[PDB]
Amino acid sequence: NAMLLGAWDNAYIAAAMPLLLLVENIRSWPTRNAAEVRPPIVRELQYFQQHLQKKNYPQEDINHLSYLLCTYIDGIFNGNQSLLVEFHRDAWGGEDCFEHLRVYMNSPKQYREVLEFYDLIMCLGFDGKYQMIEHGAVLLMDLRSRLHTQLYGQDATQ
Ligand SMILES: [Ca+2]
Repeated sequence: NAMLLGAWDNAYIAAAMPLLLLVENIRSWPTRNAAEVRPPIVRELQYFQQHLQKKNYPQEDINHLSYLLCTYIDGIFNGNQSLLVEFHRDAWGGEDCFEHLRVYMNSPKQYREVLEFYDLIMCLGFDGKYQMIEHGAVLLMDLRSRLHTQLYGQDATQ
Protein backbone atom coordinates (compact mmCIF):
# COMPACT_ATOMS: atom_id res chain seq x y z
CA ASN A 1 0.00 0.00 0.00
CA ALA A 2 2.93 2.31 0.73
CA MET A 3 3.97 2.53 -2.94
CA LEU A 4 0.64 3.79 -4.28
CA LEU A 5 0.09 6.23 -1.40
CA GLY A 6 3.71 7.40 -1.36
CA ALA A 7 3.98 7.91 -5.12
CA TRP A 8 0.73 9.84 -5.66
CA ASP A 9 2.29 13.17 -4.61
CA ASN A 10 5.54 12.50 -6.53
CA ALA A 11 5.76 15.21 -9.19
CA TYR A 12 8.38 13.19 -11.10
CA ILE A 13 6.09 10.16 -11.35
CA ALA A 14 3.05 12.28 -12.24
CA ALA A 15 4.83 13.99 -15.15
CA ALA A 16 5.64 10.58 -16.68
CA MET A 17 2.46 8.58 -15.99
CA PRO A 18 0.71 9.54 -19.26
CA LEU A 19 3.73 8.20 -21.14
CA LEU A 20 3.81 5.05 -19.01
CA LEU A 21 0.11 4.40 -19.64
CA LEU A 22 0.50 5.02 -23.37
CA VAL A 23 3.37 2.53 -23.48
CA GLU A 24 1.46 -0.14 -21.53
CA ASN A 25 -1.18 -0.04 -24.27
CA ILE A 26 1.24 -0.01 -27.24
CA ARG A 27 2.89 -3.25 -26.04
CA SER A 28 -0.21 -5.11 -27.30
CA TRP A 29 0.20 -3.51 -30.79
CA PRO A 30 1.84 -4.97 -33.91
CA THR A 31 5.49 -4.01 -34.14
CA ARG A 32 5.04 -1.86 -37.26
CA ASN A 33 2.11 -0.04 -35.63
CA ALA A 34 4.30 0.81 -32.63
CA ALA A 35 6.87 2.42 -34.93
CA GLU A 36 4.19 4.67 -36.44
CA VAL A 37 3.25 5.97 -32.97
CA ARG A 38 6.83 7.00 -32.17
CA PRO A 39 6.14 10.76 -32.72
CA PRO A 40 3.62 10.85 -29.84
CA ILE A 41 6.07 9.03 -27.57
CA VAL A 42 8.69 11.63 -28.51
CA ARG A 43 6.12 14.33 -27.70
CA GLU A 44 5.38 12.81 -24.28
CA LEU A 45 9.11 12.60 -23.55
CA GLN A 46 9.57 16.27 -24.47
CA TYR A 47 6.62 17.24 -22.27
CA PHE A 48 8.07 15.27 -19.34
CA GLN A 49 11.14 17.51 -19.45
CA GLN A 50 9.27 20.74 -20.25
CA HIS A 51 6.83 20.24 -17.37
CA LEU A 52 9.55 19.64 -14.77
CA GLN A 53 11.64 22.61 -15.94
CA LYS A 54 8.49 24.70 -15.60
CA LYS A 55 8.45 23.46 -11.98
CA ASN A 56 12.15 24.32 -11.32
CA TYR A 57 13.18 20.74 -10.61
CA PRO A 58 16.94 20.11 -10.91
CA GLN A 59 18.05 19.65 -14.51
CA GLU A 60 20.57 16.96 -13.52
CA ASP A 61 17.73 14.85 -12.12
CA ILE A 62 15.36 15.53 -15.02
CA ASN A 63 18.08 14.30 -17.38
CA HIS A 64 18.79 11.20 -15.27
CA LEU A 65 15.10 10.30 -15.02
CA SER A 66 14.58 11.00 -18.73
CA TYR A 67 17.61 8.82 -19.51
CA LEU A 68 15.92 6.03 -17.54
CA LEU A 69 12.62 6.49 -19.37
CA CYS A 70 14.29 6.16 -22.77
CA THR A 71 16.19 3.09 -21.54
CA TYR A 72 12.98 1.52 -20.20
CA ILE A 73 10.96 2.14 -23.36
CA ASP A 74 13.83 1.11 -25.66
CA GLY A 75 13.99 -2.18 -23.76
CA ILE A 76 10.27 -2.80 -24.29
CA PHE A 77 10.17 -2.54 -28.09
CA ASN A 78 13.66 -3.98 -28.72
CA GLY A 79 15.80 -6.76 -27.25
CA ASN A 80 15.67 1.58 -36.12
CA GLN A 81 15.82 4.86 -34.20
CA SER A 82 16.14 4.39 -30.44
CA LEU A 83 14.81 7.00 -28.04
CA LEU A 84 17.98 7.02 -25.93
CA VAL A 85 20.01 7.91 -29.03
CA GLU A 86 17.66 10.77 -29.94
CA PHE A 87 17.42 12.30 -26.44
CA HIS A 88 20.78 11.46 -24.81
CA ARG A 89 23.07 10.42 -27.73
CA ASP A 90 23.60 7.01 -26.12
CA ALA A 91 22.77 3.66 -27.70
CA TRP A 92 22.32 1.62 -24.52
CA GLY A 93 21.54 2.68 -20.98
CA GLY A 94 21.06 -0.66 -19.22
CA GLU A 95 24.31 -0.12 -17.28
CA ASP A 96 24.54 3.64 -16.66
CA CYS A 97 21.04 3.73 -15.14
CA PHE A 98 22.22 1.60 -12.23
CA GLU A 99 25.26 3.86 -11.78
CA HIS A 100 22.96 6.88 -11.60
CA LEU A 101 20.80 4.95 -9.12
CA ARG A 102 23.81 4.01 -6.98
CA VAL A 103 24.75 7.68 -6.54
CA TYR A 104 21.19 8.58 -5.54
CA MET A 105 21.05 5.70 -3.04
CA ASN A 106 24.19 7.20 -1.49
CA SER A 107 21.99 10.12 -0.31
CA PRO A 108 18.61 8.52 0.44
CA LYS A 109 16.70 11.34 2.18
CA GLN A 110 18.03 14.04 -0.17
CA TYR A 111 16.73 12.18 -3.25
CA ARG A 112 13.57 10.48 -2.00
CA GLU A 113 11.39 11.63 -4.91
CA VAL A 114 13.96 10.43 -7.45
CA LEU A 115 14.34 7.07 -5.70
CA GLU A 116 10.57 6.47 -5.71
CA PHE A 117 10.69 6.99 -9.49
CA TYR A 118 13.45 4.38 -9.86
CA ASP A 119 11.52 1.98 -7.60
CA LEU A 120 8.44 2.27 -9.82
CA ILE A 121 10.25 1.86 -13.16
CA MET A 122 11.95 -1.32 -11.93
CA CYS A 123 8.58 -2.43 -10.60
CA LEU A 124 7.33 -2.06 -14.20
CA GLY A 125 9.91 -4.65 -15.34
CA PHE A 126 13.09 -2.64 -16.01
CA ASP A 127 16.20 -4.81 -15.65
CA GLY A 128 18.91 -3.27 -17.89
CA LYS A 129 22.23 -5.08 -17.51
CA TYR A 130 20.75 -7.68 -15.13
CA GLN A 131 19.09 -9.34 -18.14
CA MET A 132 22.52 -10.57 -19.34
CA ILE A 133 24.32 -11.15 -16.02
CA GLU A 134 24.37 -14.63 -14.53
CA HIS A 135 22.16 -14.70 -11.43
CA GLY A 136 20.98 -11.34 -12.74
CA ALA A 137 17.45 -11.76 -11.39
CA VAL A 138 18.75 -12.57 -7.89
CA LEU A 139 20.99 -9.50 -7.98
CA LEU A 140 18.22 -7.28 -9.36
CA MET A 141 15.55 -8.54 -6.93
CA ASP A 142 18.00 -7.94 -4.08
CA LEU A 143 18.59 -4.39 -5.34
CA ARG A 144 14.84 -3.75 -5.46
CA SER A 145 14.44 -5.08 -1.91
CA ARG A 146 17.22 -2.85 -0.57
CA LEU A 147 15.68 0.22 -2.24
CA HIS A 148 12.03 -0.64 -1.51
CA THR A 149 12.78 -1.12 2.20
CA GLN A 150 14.83 2.10 2.19
CA LEU A 151 11.70 3.93 0.97
CA TYR A 152 8.73 2.06 2.44
CA GLY A 153 9.75 -0.47 5.13
CA GLN A 154 10.12 -4.21 5.57
CA ASP A 155 6.39 -4.94 5.38
CA ALA A 156 6.10 -3.27 1.96
CA THR A 157 8.88 -5.45 0.49
CA GLN A 158 7.11 -8.74 1.27
CA1 LIG B 1 5.74 10.46 -1.05
